[PDB]
Amino acid sequence: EDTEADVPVTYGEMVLNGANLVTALVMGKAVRSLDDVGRHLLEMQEEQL
Amino acid sequence: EDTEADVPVTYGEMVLNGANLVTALVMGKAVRSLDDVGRHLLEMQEEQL
Amino acid sequence: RDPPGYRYAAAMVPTGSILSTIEVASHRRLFDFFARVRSDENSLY
Repeated sequence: EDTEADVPVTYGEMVLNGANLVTALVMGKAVRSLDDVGRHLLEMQEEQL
Repeated sequence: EDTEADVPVTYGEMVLNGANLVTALVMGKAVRSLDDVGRHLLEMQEEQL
Repeated sequence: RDPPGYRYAAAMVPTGSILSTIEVASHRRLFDFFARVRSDENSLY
């Protein structure tokens, strides 16, 4: 049904830059994106469901 | 020597509100003052002894 | 065995949805920490 396909180019990248680093050293663990999970555990604590 | 001292009045505090709180919920460990250690693990890391 | 239970605070904010739905317990051995709950449970909190 078709010949030429469209394909994404780049890989993804997970770097520890930011507060997610400190926990790797100090806390001894890491979370994939903690710059978000860390965020939405604040707003959720306020707004709604 | 003397009958009247000079005494502090208020106690201290340690509260989890902050970036410390996330790690208490997600990572599961809470350092006393993280927002400082977390800082000083950057400037130290990028400069000197 | 070291099967640490998953982290509910993180899973409260998922990265992406699953798609297919199946009885999961049918095949367990793919997983490590596996838990069933009836409608609610005390340890979740």
